[PDB]
Amino acid sequence: ACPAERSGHVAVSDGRHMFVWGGYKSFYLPREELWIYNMETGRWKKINTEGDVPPSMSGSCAVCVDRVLYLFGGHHSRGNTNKFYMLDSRSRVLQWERIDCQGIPPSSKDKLGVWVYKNKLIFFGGYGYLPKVLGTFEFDETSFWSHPRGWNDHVHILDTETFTWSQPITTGKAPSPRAAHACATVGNRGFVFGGRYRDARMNDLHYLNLDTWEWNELIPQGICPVGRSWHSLTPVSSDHLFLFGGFTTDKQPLSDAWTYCISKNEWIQFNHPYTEKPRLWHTACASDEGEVIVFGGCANNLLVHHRAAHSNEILIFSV
Amino acid sequence: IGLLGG
Repeated sequence: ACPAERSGHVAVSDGRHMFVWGGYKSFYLPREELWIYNMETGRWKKINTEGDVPPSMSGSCAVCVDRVLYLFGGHHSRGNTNKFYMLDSRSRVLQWERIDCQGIPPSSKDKLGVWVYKNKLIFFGGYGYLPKVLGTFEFDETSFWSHPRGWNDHVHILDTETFTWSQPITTGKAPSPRAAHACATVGNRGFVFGGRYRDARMNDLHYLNLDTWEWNELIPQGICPVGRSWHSLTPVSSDHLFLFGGFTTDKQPLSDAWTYCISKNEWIQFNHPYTEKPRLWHTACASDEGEVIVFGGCANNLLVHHRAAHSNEILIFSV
Repeated sequence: IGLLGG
């Protein structure tokens, strides 16, 4: 009665039930399996899905809007995709639907992030193949040594009213291309923090206004978290973003937790019992009660594949 | 695999 260990999965939530799909361990987890975690009790439940089952992937980007699951991109056995899936989780045994969206989709990619705002799914960044698009792409020279890949700063809207892709004209200093950054939404602000770009794992924090499409760099007073990728960034209030884990430039696995205070524009390191449990490429979801549920991810450097310590642990932070 | 670029 317990999901198998994994990194690079997806977790999304309604604040009470956490849904978990995909990822890989030591290859991929079964595509048709949808593990559900009750946040109040603490038990699991696996359901097989039918329909347009998406392929088994890592680095996919997923959201829950009114108990409907949406999924974009990721990396499967044959590379990155820009396929978009939804899955109504209110219904019968659940069924995936692959939406053949109108307009020009994002390039195929993984390890990106998304903001939910009104009718809009707004995607940012990623790693995948070369894109006639709005934004900048930046090759990762190590991927030439097949299909070479790289990072982008693309912003993409999927309007769920007509399921049509588009790109907003943004103003301001957009963050550099990046992937394995973390995205968080509060009101009309799409926060992105950290991520890997070229040869760094970064500590910069920006937000995109989802009304005015203005990019703003935030410069907090005092101590900031160390640069990182594969971290999780979670809204826990109208005013606080909860950050945990990740992976540094110098390949350190991270176990530190922080809250970003939006009103104060200040970081606050959060002390917790899980300091021996660093994680990366895990997922985080907020509970309605007031918690952040960390599931899965790896404990050490996942880049050493044959030694990777992938996890099925639930970590619970009282924020 | 999917590890790259993070």
